[PDB]
Amino acid sequence: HMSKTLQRNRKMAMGRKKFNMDPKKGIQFLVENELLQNTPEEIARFLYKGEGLNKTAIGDYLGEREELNLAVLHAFVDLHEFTDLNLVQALRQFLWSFRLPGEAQKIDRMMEAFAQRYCLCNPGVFQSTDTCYVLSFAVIMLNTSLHNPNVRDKPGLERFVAMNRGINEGGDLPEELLRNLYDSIRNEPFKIPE
Ligand SMILES: Cc1cc(O)cc(C)c1NS(=O)(=O)c1ccccc1
Repeated sequence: HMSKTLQRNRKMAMGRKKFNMDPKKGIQFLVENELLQNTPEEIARFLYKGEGLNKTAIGDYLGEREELNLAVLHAFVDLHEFTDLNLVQALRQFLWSFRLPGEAQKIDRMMEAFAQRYCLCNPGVFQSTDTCYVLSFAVIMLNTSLHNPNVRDKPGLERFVAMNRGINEGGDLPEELLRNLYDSIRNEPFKIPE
């Protein structure tokens, strides 16, 4: 239906613009105009694809405490494919995905969901999802330490290895795994989406 399709393609683009201004209103427009199905899985797919979507607005929507938004956050994490990625590669991708909001409880929630998904995708690498979470923040801290020129006590490989001793349910992670994470960060800082 040529006319109906052209009108809907234009409304889709209007809904994207409205989302960037106010994510609740944007989603409402798309839903009420039958351009997006009001399900956690469809809204998450929309946000994951992110065509013409402001990443700060994506993150604001994903970090809300409401029922639907929590379910969207879960579904959005489910769309990330972390299989055979090292923790740093997985992180880069997730963090580029949307702009993490500044609130601590939002961060916690989002990184827990990340950690769960990384472990699911890579069974047996970490003994627990707590190991994964802790090492994720180890990696984030390393990114600041190494790459913020104001930090002058920069951890070398040996010290970073030592900082993580006993993390894996009492065991130490393979030295080669920690070195590879270290090298990845040292080589390429995380990119923030602004
Ligand atoms: C704040 C932020 C948000 C992003 O979407 C991506 C990045 C790399 C950052 N900065 S970040 O240093 O990796 C980071 C700091 C604190 C918590 C989580 C991540």
